[PDB]
Amino acid sequence: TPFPWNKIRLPEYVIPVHYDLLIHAQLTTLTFWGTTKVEITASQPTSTIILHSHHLQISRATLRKGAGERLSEEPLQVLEHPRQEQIALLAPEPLLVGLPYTVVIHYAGQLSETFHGFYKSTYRTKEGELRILASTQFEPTAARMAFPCFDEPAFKASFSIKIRREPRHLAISNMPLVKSVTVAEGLIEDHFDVTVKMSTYLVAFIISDFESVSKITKSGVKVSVYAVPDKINQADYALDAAVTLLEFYEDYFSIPYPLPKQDLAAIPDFQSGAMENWGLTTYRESALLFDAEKSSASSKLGITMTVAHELAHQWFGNLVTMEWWNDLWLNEGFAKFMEFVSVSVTHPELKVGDYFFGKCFDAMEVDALQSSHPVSTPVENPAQIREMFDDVSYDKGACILNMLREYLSADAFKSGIVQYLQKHSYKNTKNEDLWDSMASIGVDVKTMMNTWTLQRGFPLITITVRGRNVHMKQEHYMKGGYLWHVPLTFITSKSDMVHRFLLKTKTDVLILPEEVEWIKFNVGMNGYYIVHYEDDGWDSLTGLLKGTHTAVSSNDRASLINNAFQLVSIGKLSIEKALDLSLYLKHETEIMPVFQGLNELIPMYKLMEKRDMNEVETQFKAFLIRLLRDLIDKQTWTDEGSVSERMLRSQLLLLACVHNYQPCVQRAEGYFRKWKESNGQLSLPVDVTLAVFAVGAQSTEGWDFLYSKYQFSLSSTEKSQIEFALCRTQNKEKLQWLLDESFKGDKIKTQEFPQILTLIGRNPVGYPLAWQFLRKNWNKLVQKFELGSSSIAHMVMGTTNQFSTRTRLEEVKGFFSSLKENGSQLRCVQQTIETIEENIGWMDKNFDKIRVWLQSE
Ligand SMILES: O=C(Cn1c(=O)sc2ccc(-c3ccccc3)cc21)NC1(C(=O)O)CCCCC1
Ligand SMILES: [Zn+2]
Repeated sequence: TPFPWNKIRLPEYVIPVHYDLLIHAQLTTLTFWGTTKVEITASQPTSTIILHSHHLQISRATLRKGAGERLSEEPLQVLEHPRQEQIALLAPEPLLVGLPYTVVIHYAGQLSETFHGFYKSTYRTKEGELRILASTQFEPTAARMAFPCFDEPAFKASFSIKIRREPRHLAISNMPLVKSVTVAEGLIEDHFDVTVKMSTYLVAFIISDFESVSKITKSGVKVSVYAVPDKINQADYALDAAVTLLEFYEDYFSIPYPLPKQDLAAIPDFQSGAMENWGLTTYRESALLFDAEKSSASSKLGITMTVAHELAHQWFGNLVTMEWWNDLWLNEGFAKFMEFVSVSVTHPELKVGDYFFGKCFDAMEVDALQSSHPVSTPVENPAQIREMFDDVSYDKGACILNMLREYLSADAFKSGIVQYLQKHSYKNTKNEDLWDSMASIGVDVKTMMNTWTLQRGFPLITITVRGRNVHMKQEHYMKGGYLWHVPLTFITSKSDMVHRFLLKTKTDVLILPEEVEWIKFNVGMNGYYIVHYEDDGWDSLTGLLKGTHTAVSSNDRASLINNAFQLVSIGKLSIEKALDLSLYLKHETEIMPVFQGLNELIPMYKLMEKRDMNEVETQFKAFLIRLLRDLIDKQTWTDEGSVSERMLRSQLLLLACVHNYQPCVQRAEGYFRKWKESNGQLSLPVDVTLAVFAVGAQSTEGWDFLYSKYQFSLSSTEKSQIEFALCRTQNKEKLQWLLDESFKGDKIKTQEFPQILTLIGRNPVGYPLAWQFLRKNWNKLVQKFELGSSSIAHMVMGTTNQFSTRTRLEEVKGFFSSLKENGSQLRCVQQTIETIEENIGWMDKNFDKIRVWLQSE
């Protein structure tokens, strides 16, 4: 019998209203069984129900109608279409239109050995015992691997979840536990309250031995953090941050959080950073747990931002959800942007607003290529949907919202998002709904925002000044006809007020009130565009940075560094003039422009490390250390100062040590020796630990000692610092061991494999091993992480995007083309191919220019 449905999307005429999910997981055999009951109505007569199911063995399906004495069951025949991830349920007679029915399905499955679906997670107690837990990760399309369902985000429904478990385990889910009942064969059945109407991807449940801590918000919501017993003492920071951030969002959106509780659970094995399941947010342990003695300043910032992101989704994603994955940015761009809006208020000590523009420069790297996609773009299959969780949806999405908020004003933007969330509560939206809500305040936003969401890329704005006359032009910036409504901003030598000008056309002109010495567009880098200055413009701005760099803000200095190097790539500014501009950094003190200088200069030597360019590579590295020497020498070997001062210290000391700057190497060697001689008991300053460990791991004894401490560590920061240091070894047997062991997952968890593979891909001697490992183990890596996942994208780019020869380019094209349906069409593959093509052209054009410039410098 042929399958009676030939589309990837489900039929629109059978709608669920409520699910009752009964799940029994047997953690000793890894088998699980379920009974799903789904209440549906049909709007057109049909005897066939199509729904999603993947890797579930269906034992029986029945169709119920009526209740009590009028209950009429009818058996259903089951057909499956595994490629479409669907099942078809066939009734002996047609369903009556508009009447309620309940589909009852009994099935079994095996706990996934991946990081998605209903999957197995493990950890070892400090006492040595292996413990097994079971957790969920469904977004985007994995709910169908745990229970059969209408697994598309616009088929919202309420869910009543029941879990049968052993008495030794605890179960938690989206809603509060309302009753626990003893059932047959020594099991306990937990009943959770019914959820509000929501998408299937937000269902969650965890069977574990977790401990918890709790705190109640001003609104009466019970917030808890869950973690393994050995790590619950690390939960207080995230618990306090979650309460503050949930209270912030309730007041900000004027819409209370609707559930009685909110849980934040640290899972021992987790693929992404975190997930926003309504009432049960989940995290990597490194994204939630803070050790006041060993955690880094960057990890404190990261936990705060991750918690802010997941809590923003309770409104942007959960309460209001995109209608389909083509508009995933409505969830992700908003949640990413709301991290900065909220944390700027709740944790002013972190000064997170200063870092926001960095996300925009990240998006511009990918968005300058032809392989970029518009923010809103069509997707159909699960691999294509997973590809939407990328820097375009998250970072470009947040950046265009920041640009829109600055254009409309914060208050008008806030009014628009409140109307949007209120109007579409418990429903789904598309792009046009957001523009309609923003326009309902009091400005047409649709034409402008369609230019930023329906076209890939961004514009280059060119400025030409002749006395008081300021000529403006826009063109698509591309490496290798578009038109936007660009909300320009500028300051000048005579006015530090932020001036605004909306450029809606190819060119325009404005007349300054009086002549100026300089003009600087894109103030604070709040706009998603880059700027070129004709004539003496770049000389004026170079002179400004060299003589009075505090004339513009730290973020404005970072924007000039980024844009100067971006203009070299398209032939608008020579590499010599951009390097001449970078010389001002000898007097720079602030983290954002120093880090932006590193973001532009470091990749140049990473390309050289993989070429026969030893002499120029050494000279370029010596130039970089000489450039930042005074700032490096000023660093104290302590944990003193602001979060920015701590992050700047850590990276400068690590950079100096990696490049053999003897004063820093000698000090790191001394700390490592005393730390090792004290059997690793001694508390080192966290901010110098990366440099200390990276130096210490350069000997066989130091590498072995560092690895010996890894198994006992309960600190996510310390484990990450050890992994980084071990990956800097130049012993290829140890590099291959790190790849083999993290791939296996026993001594180093597989959740660390993508980072370890990229770090070894960036090791000056070990980089060929990482690309070789990815090719050899491709099938197993795809099975573990999934085609289209951000993890696979990061592995592809991490192992190949610093190649710069035609031979390496053909290796990449030839390998990925050979995969056919198992990877040849990945967007990350086209992105890395275009990046290598740019690297080839850039090195061919600029290598000798840099060699000559270094000799003159
Ligand atoms: O090069 C890299 C990694 N990396 C790339 O591969 S491309 C890239 C662009 C920017 C940065 C970066 C921005 C800010 C602060 C600090 C770094 C880093 C980076 N790491 C080191 C190295 O392998 O030589 C080793 C550690 C110290 C830094 C240098
Ligand atoms: Zn998100």
